[PDB]
Amino acid sequence: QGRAILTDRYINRGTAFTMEERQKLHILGRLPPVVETLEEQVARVYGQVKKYEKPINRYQHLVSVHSTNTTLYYATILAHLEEMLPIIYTPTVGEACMEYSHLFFRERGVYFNRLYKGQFRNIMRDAGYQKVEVVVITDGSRILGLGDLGSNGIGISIGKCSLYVAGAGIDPRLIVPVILDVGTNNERYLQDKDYLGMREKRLGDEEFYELLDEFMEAASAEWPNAVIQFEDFSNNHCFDIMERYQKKYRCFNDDIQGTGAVIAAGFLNAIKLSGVSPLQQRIVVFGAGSAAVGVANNIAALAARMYKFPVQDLVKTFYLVDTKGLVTTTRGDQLAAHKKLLARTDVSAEDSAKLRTLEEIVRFVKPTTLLGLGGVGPAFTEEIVKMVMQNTERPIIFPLSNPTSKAEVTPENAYKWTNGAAIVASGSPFPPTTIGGKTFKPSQGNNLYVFPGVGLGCALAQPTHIPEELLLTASESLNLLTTEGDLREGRLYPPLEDIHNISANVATDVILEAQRMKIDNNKKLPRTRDELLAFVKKAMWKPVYSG
Amino acid sequence: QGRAILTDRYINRGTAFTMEERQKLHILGRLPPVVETLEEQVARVYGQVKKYEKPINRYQHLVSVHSTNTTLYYATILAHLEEMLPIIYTPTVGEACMEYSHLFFRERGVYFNRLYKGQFRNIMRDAGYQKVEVVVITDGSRILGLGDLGSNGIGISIGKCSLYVAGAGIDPRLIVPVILDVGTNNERYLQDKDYLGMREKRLGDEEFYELLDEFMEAASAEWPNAVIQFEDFSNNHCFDIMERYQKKYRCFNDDIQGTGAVIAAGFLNAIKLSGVSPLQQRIVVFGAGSAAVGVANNIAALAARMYKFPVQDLVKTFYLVDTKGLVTTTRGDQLAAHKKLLARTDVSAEDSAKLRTLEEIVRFVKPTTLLGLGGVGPAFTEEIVKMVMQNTERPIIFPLSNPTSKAEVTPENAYKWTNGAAIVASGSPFPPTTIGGKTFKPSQGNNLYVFPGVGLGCALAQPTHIPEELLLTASESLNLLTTEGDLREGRLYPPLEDIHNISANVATDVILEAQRMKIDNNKKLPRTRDELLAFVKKAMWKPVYSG
Repeated sequence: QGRAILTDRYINRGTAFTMEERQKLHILGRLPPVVETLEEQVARVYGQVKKYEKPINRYQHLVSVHSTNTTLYYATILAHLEEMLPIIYTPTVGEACMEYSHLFFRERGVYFNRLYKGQFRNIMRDAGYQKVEVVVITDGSRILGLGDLGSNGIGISIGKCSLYVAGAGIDPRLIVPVILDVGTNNERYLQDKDYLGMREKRLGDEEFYELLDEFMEAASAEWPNAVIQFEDFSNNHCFDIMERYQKKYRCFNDDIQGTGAVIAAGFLNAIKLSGVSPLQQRIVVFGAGSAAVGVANNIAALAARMYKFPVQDLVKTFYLVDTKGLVTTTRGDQLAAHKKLLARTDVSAEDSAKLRTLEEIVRFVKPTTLLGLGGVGPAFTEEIVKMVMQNTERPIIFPLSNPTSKAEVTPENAYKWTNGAAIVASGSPFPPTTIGGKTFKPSQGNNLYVFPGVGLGCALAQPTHIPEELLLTASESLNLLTTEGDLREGRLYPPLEDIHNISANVATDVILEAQRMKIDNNKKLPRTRDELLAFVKKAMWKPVYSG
Repeated sequence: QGRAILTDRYINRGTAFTMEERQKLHILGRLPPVVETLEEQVARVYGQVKKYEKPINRYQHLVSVHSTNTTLYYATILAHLEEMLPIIYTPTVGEACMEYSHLFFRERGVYFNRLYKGQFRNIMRDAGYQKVEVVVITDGSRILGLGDLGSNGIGISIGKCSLYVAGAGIDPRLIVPVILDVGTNNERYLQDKDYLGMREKRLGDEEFYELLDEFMEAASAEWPNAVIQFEDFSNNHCFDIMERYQKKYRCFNDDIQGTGAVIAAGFLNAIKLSGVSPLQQRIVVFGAGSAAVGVANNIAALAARMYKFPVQDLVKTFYLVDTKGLVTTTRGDQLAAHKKLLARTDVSAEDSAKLRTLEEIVRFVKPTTLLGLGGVGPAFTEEIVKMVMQNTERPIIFPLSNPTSKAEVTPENAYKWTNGAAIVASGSPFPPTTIGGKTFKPSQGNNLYVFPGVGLGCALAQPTHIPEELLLTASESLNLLTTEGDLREGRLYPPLEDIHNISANVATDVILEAQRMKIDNNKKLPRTRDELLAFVKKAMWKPVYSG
């Protein structure tokens, strides 16, 4: 009763309490007199957001709404998802962590460090969270290796947890954001009187894994129903973490496994639009890090699953370019393990020595696709795009490096140079480009398409672990959600605004695959697709006033 | 226990919980690992405030601290009071109300309007506030008649309540901010889809008083121990409200009665520094509204109390200037009632017709003091200040009109033109001025010097009403707090940073005057000054971690 209702963010409705409710609940006279519907409150909040000039102030306003009316916050995000995503997550959330970390103090963060060694389970038990479904953990080290946030990485976990709630209807009470503070190499923070985390350089690998092992074991006992999602871990650990834990715990890494699932789905739809079928594609992979090779391998895996081409033939469609040039077995260097499987076997040593610059590699390979995974700026030049037009009527051009500055080509330039023929997926949202009165707009491969549905599917099915089959099934599900209508209009993904339906379908297909593998621990679920889909949709938390 | 402690703004200490406390209270791992003292948290918050460029963003940050750690909020305000005052109150609070009213939604506002006629007492009863001490009420009409805020005036009540807590240690649980929404003449708001108040023009006087009468009667029954303070009411009502209620209820208006008390105290100290004793002063009162004449009458009342000069002789020191010129009985117009008592009787009709412009009025009157209450801009020109220097070695120059744009003269110009001789009180804070290596700084007559102590005194003594004697006693108390040391350094007031000691002394003297008049209802209090002062100081809420 009374102001206790208005100060409980889960049950407060604010001005959406009717006059009769206000009288019954002893809050008449604790609100201004106008009664609003939820939709009206959402419109009002959206204008309160747009009154702020800078993304950080927009973010700060949204935090205040999240603190006072959880339903209204999520309702606003769902009504304006494409516009809100860059504010509530990348890139604004990282700026909030780096310079405005006070914005996170009031949220339900859980903080581990070596001072609490042997107490991790007690800390989790004392949080008293029943039936936790999703745990996002970071060490603030950063996947893209820039701006080590240390303890302030808790804001990344908080923002990513919010995207599970918005995207897949994980109940906001059943998600936990975690920082594993193992120190920071951020020299500003190590000297900052106001930095509140462990004031020391990052722990060595042995001590790192002693603490992360205790975390995983503790979470498996106290939050046994949860999916553990690793977020924004640096490359020295993120791949090794997955090798250490993938079989033993219910866990995944969205940066590695989510990105590859999303990109693979859009890329296969791009091939469909091109008419140049997967075994006729000649794909330049610009960028040869572990992540880039992971994406190429996820594309090959998905095409093998959808079409039953032999995976060895799909691997021969890829031309991998590293900092030295085309990756070949005859180039004369010792290749990193991850580069060997995509290395050309069909290019002579004499040709390899002349295959160093991207322009000459493109002239020689005669690719039909450019995949930009390079992280080095605008490498897909006008001259390079005009060459791809010699090899296909519909060039597939994916500038996926973030931010927009590091991206290989603007979608605007790709469409202009190909006179509208380019099929484009981007890492960031871009405005439409109009050419000759015909409108083009890139398909953004947002990670939101996959991780929420994997979380909702793993929360419902309770699988023993998350093998590669479940991520491949999610990739396929996303691909197949793109309608004949969506494809006729050049879209590579289902629309982001339809994320609840997307997540419910991805989750359904993930659950069916866990059921086929007999790794599902929840025996209440339907085992046929139509009935399961309906069941999954009913399970989702929705940001509407319920009681 | 647990996060329930961290999410209770009255008991949360945040990072000031020791490691042992965190273990005992089940919040280990719900905070980053650094333990801070209160003083360290205050320093950190002050830097988080100064990271923001604009006052509104500074305000927004302070609101978030108020929402999460009440003790830390008030501790920060008390450590940086002079710098924070313009952010947490005038002029920032009015901009927050006018354009950022969402910042107030979560606070403990109480909202009345004609839809709730006959239910006011039930609304107050349902708020369940025990032993309420201070109620600030506004209708959002504005004393200075600009930017009618309507319902959004609740933020003015909220900010003013905060100043009672900071300035006099009114416990933050025992103060209530109230909006009496009687409509708005703000045409933007009447058309604004997002304005949440009564969407109609302001009620006529009869209906206005029917609702405000119900408010006063209801508050007298349900909040019987409270002082009711009227804030930011327009001139068509603010004086009439005091005539209607002053004898029947425990109420005052800070804009009228607080301002006059504060100005009178500083002005009497200015006379002391001048050596030109009160009966030798010749004072130009530039501005002849009801408020300006109220201030002159408060000066005369205070000098009569402190010195036992006959009040009629003190009235003859004032030369009142309205828009027509010098106010005289021989000028030929029918004077407003409030102008008649200060009208010159000693100036001929022929002289009156030549006493229109301030420069010629100053040449004729040969004043020793200029009181700027005009609200019309920089009327105290260089030529006018040089004339005052012909009549006194120490010109008293009080540019009190707000904002700094409407002010009669900059303190910098006053000190430069008088070569450091001017004795200056201001309506706003100004930086020091250095002349010939000697530093001068105006004394700001902030209303904070008086209303908190009147609230704390009236909360403790529980007087039947607040007669003019209590405000005069508060004015005198403030005057007498200015130390021989403060006066030797040119200060007209005790330092604002010492507001708790100031309020405790003002409250003590107010209580003694209520005891002398036998209007005090609290018989527990001491009746001698030393013992009462000690008792009052112990009663004050202080922003330190207590338990």
